[PDB]
Amino acid sequence: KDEDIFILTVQPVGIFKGEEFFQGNSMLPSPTEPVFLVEDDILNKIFSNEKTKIFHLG
Amino acid sequence: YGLSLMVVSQRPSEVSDTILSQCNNFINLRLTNINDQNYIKNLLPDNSRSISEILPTLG
Repeated sequence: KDEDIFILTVQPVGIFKGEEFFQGNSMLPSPTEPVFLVEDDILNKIFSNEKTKIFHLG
Repeated sequence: YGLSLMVVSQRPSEVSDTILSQCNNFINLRLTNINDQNYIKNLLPDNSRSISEILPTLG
């Protein structure tokens, strides 16, 4: 009541090392670390495979 | 008589329980079907039940 608190429960699914994606868990960001929104290019780099086996399901 | 088993399967809930219950050692890779994980947990020795929760996470 004194202040407004906004808390999100969030699950880890994978890690970026650099310009690439690794899938896994058991990885812990230290507290106070910043949280951002995902850009669309970062999202569409994932869910995309080599052009020889791409199926655009929608 | 000189025979033993090293059963391999994707669906432990489908392999008959009369043979899987005879396995004394286990080599457990990643499991993602809850119905199979519950079976493999219940079949495991008691001491390994605590450490067995890694199966969905192993990669």
